[PDB]
Amino acid sequence: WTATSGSCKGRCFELQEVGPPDCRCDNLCKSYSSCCHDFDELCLKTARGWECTKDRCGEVRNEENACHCSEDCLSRGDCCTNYQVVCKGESHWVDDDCEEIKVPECPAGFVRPPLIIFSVDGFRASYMKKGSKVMPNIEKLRSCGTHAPYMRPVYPTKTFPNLYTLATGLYPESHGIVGNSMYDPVFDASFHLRGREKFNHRWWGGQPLWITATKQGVRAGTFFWSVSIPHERRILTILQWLSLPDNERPSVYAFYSEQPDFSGHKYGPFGPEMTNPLREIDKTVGQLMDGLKQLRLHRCVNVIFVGDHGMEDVTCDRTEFLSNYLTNVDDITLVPGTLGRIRAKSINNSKYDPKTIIAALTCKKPDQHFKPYMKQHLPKRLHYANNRRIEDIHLLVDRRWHVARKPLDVYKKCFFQGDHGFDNKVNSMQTVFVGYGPTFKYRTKVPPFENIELYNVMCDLLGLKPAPNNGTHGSLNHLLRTNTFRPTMPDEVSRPNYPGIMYLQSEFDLGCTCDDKVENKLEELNKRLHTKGSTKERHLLYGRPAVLYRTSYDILYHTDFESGYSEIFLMPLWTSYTISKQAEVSSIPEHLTNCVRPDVRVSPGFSQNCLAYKNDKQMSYGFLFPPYLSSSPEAKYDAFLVTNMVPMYPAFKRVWAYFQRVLVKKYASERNGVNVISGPIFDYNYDGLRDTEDEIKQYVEGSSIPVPTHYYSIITSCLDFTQPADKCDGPLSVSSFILPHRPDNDESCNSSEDESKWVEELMKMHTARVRDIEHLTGLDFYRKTSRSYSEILTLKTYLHTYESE
Ligand SMILES: *[C@@H]1O[C@H](CO)[C@@H](O[C@@H]2O[C@H](CO)[C@@H](O[C@@H]3O[C@H](CO[C@H]4O[C@H](CO)[C@@H](O)[C@H](O[C@H]5O[C@H](CO)[C@@H](O)[C@H](O)[C@@H]5O[C@H]5O[C@H](CO)[C@@H](O)[C@H](O)[C@@H]5O)[C@@H]4O)[C@@H](O)[C@H](O[C@H]4O[C@H](CO)[C@@H](O)[C@H](O)[C@@H]4O[C@H]4O[C@H](CO)[C@@H](O)[C@H](O)[C@@H]4O)[C@@H]3O)[C@H](O)[C@H]2NC(C)=O)[C@H](O)[C@H]1NC(C)=O
Ligand SMILES: CCCOc1ncc(-c2ccc(C(=O)NC)cc2[N+](=O)[O-])cc1C
Ligand SMILES: [Ca+2]
Ligand SMILES: [Ca+2]
Ligand SMILES: [Cl-]
Ligand SMILES: [K+]
Ligand code: NA
Ligand SMILES: [Zn+2]
Repeated sequence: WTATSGSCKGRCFELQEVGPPDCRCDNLCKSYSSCCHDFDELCLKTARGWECTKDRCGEVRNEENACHCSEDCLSRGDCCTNYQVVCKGESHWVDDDCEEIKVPECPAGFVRPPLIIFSVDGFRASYMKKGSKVMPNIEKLRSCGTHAPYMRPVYPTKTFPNLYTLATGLYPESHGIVGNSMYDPVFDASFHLRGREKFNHRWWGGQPLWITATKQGVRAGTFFWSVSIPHERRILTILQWLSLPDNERPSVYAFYSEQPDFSGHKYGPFGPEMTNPLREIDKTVGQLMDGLKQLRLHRCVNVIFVGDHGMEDVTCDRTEFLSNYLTNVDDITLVPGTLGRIRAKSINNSKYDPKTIIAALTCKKPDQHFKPYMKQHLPKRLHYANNRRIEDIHLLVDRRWHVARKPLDVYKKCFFQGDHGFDNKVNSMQTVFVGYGPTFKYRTKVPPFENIELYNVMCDLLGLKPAPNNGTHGSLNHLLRTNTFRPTMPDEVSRPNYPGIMYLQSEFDLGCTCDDKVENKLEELNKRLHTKGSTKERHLLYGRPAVLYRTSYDILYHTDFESGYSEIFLMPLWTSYTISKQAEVSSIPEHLTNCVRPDVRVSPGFSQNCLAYKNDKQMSYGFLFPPYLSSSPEAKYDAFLVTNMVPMYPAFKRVWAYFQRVLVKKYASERNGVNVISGPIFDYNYDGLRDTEDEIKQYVEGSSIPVPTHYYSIITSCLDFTQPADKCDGPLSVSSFILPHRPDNDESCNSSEDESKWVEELMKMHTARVRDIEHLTGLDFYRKTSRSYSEILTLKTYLHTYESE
């Protein structure tokens, strides 16, 4: 019930929300059907339009007008945005030459530069170049302020997931808004774009910027606008709030625009009908900037121009139907569109089986335009699994396509020419970032970054302390003139042991053999110094990684490679080696094919054994440092040490062997040498965090050798590839992957072909940030470089996407 009989007289767009059943006048009252009777009349005036004309100049104040051209309007803070241009011979903001803003130039009373977030739905990254002729305001913001070629949204590339990520710094799996449409098994409730349930506070986790600000004593304008409030009214409202007395005036504001997304759904991302929407957005920007300039706030305010996702071409004829794959199509519910989410229609059906559903959706048609996944098998870079609201079965849909249940769902619902929601590495999904103001840099391009990073910066811009989030704080310092947050390296928790020769061959009963029984003063001093660390400067280029948890491990040195060996997991946590441009691939000689050697530095009780692998019919084994790249026939023996061994499914061995034998050498040639750090990952509870011992769901049969869920590699070289990896003087260049450790290659539909036809494709899909690898291993890389910590932070958050230009 709402008792809509109160009034909005002097309450228009009140900042505090009044409690039911009293009537409301907040910018969200229309969406709850709870505005006072006189809201439209008093608060949504439209009389005479949005612009001053020559004849309105110096007029008599008529309170009915939407905005004013009277003499007293500047004091009232309620002029039309063009008042000074029309009536005082001033010029539009866009027509002024841009001058650097070395310091905030604010009116007296301002405790800090305010922040305006200008959000534009569906603003594809390419619109910046492709629409530059029709967006002079936006283009001035971009070229005078700080900008990125594009900003990467989060998956799923939808509105609410992305706007709430901006607001919180969190992955959707952590903030809860994991789609535009959701079911929560625990609440037994559903979340839709239409309706009431989307307003209930239990869906929304984390701590959004407006709450972060309020708790720390910074006042916030209300971020949301009811859909029927015209854009011009939103701008005038923000401008009005900026005129308030120092004690009531907010420090952070938000504007949202439904365009260009609304039009892009109808016309496609580049429909000729798209030029007008891009013009209107620019005009709106102009109005804001002209309004700020009237109030002397245009060299005081920080403006963030930001999109939620891009837009792709999608039509009805490009829809795949699950009814062409499944018989039991009515025992299932599907969340449809640019992503698939399948669950049972009824929990009382005990015959429904996810296993056979996946199988039935796997590589069934030669051109298939979606791929089924158990959520835990989705690429780790998507961070899309650890939430009860994400269904166990997910369909990653090809760019340009749709997935629906039955064909009736499509025609009983062609309407659209555009859509979005695909994998967030897809070019057409990229969106924009521009920052303009005294705290941002002047005329500066920065590299592409991810939207999870903005929350921290917005907090820096406001003098706030961020709530714990998934940004990496300091990784976007290069955006800022000042107010930079100065981060320290996390402290190492566990210090390594450095074991020497402590055990005799005969103490090992591992069930391993090696043909290593063939027999000098010059060359024996040489191997000693290698096992103490004479080549360590060569293979450990950026320091040893720090172990940020409590554990027991050993550093092991060798001619060709260095490792941190875990006595708890019985394998290395990491192995580090450098392959230079000139290095040569060799084979595994016949006599050493099944050779596994005891490591005399590590006790039998902390080693694996061959018998476990013999007795396990499913599991085989592999090596972290590849024997193929041994520097000499003698060094090659080191690669067969039981401490270099890790568990591998024969299906995964095909992947790993091709990566080690072919791809490593390929990258060394292309990149002028590479440093490689490789290791196992354990994430049985799919939270993106390193599992402790008691979380491991699978061991090698009849042993305590734990099975990794993934294998990573970090490949580093010099950004200036004229300098070889091992002698680099400048910035570094990195790419990484987190390969799922799977007993079959069902994910790659071409896996019965030669490895050169599918392997590198799989690796690309599983590309990763070093930071992803850090969360999953509890290690901290790049501890000793000649580079600044902020710059390293940026490097760690880099993602190599393999998307073209
Ligand atoms: C990205 O960044 C985020 C933010 O930093 C990272 O997530 C954090 O990770 C922490 C570790 O996983 C986690 O800490 C836990 O806190 C638990 C209490 O949680 C409440 O309080 C927080 C803080 O205010 C709040 O944010 C939470 O809100 C969640 O839950 C509701 C729904 O229930 C949602 O509204 C909201 O969206 C959010 O959901 C998300 O997070 C939770 C994780 O808590 C997930 O379950 C959801 O799927 C969703 O993703 C909560 O209101 C606390 O209970 C935990 O403590 C247990 O474990 C410790 C280990 O130290 C142990 O000592 C304790 O015994 C305890 O175990 C007991 O309970 C167990 C389970 O019932 C049981 O098995 C045991 O036997 C014990 O009885 C834990 O310390 C922190 O909450 C989240 N924060 C957020 C916002 O998600 C994230 O890791 C980052 N991602 C990456 C990849 O780096
Ligand atoms: C810094 C990000 C601010 O966070 C947000 N900003 C705007 C919205 C929002 C979403 C949809 C619509 C709409 O009209 N859809 C038809 C309107 C608004 N709105 O006006 O607020 C949501 C959020 C979380
Ligand atoms: Ca959107
Ligand atoms: Ca985990
Ligand atoms: Cl969705
Ligand atoms: K085996
Ligand atoms: Na296959
Ligand atoms: Zn949309």
